[PDB]
Amino acid sequence: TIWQNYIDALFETFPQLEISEVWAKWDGGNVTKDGGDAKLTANIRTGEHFLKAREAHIVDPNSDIYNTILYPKTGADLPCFGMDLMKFSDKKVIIVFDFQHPREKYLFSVDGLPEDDGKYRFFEMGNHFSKNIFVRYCKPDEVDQYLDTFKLYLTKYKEMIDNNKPVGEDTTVYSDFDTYMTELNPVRGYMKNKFGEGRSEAFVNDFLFSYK
Ligand SMILES: C=CC1=C(C)/C(=C/c2[nH]c(/C=C3N=C(/C=C4\NC(=O)C(C)=C4C=C)C(C)=C\3CCC(=O)O)c(CCC(=O)O)c2C)NC1=O
Repeated sequence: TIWQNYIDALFETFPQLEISEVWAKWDGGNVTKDGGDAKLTANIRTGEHFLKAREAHIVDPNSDIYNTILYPKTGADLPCFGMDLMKFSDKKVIIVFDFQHPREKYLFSVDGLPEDDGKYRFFEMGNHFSKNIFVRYCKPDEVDQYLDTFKLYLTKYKEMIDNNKPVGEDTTVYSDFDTYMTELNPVRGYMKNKFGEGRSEAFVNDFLFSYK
């Protein structure tokens, strides 16, 4: 996968996050002699200071998408750390990552990180996305140009986690957030095409954004 260095950086920063469940291993897309050409792996990880990290990785002949959110334990008003690393074709990649605060309409920021006040195709800036939302468009062979920046975001996130050491397990903290992410989101339709209506619905509601 072109995302392997991002994935390794994430779990180098947070080595406590171990796989606790494989929620799905699915084949879909066009069926050939070998089976479906689209593959989904959906993992749940757990570990010190986190409620869960949920990691979805979808790969087919043209695309490679890694959608992952880290949900910290509650009690410290911490944001989640979210990423949507999207290769759509051999020419087109979009990288998104951000601190996603669970409180509706609260503008979160971190001093010293890149700032972006632009407006994007889906979602509402400033509402569960921060002043430092990082969105870049590039080609597949260029993605690691932004790796050092992703590593800075991870460094600041680990500082927040380690400085607070949250122990709460109140999943309702994330209900507004998971509801917002569900409504606003191109995922559902793409998954329905490749994997079918029922599998798409369960993926969005019971795996990606299950704290609604
Ligand atoms: C698994 C399948 C999957 C699909 C099909 C998907 C599609 C998808 N996500 C998008 C944007 C986006 N996606 C995000 C962000 C996220 N979205 C999230 O689900 C999470 C967890 C974040 C975390 C940061 C944002 C902010 C945009 C708008 C950026 C843009 O318009 O380029 C767009 C618009 C891109 C554009 O045309 O510019 C598409 C098509 N994302 C996926 O993960």
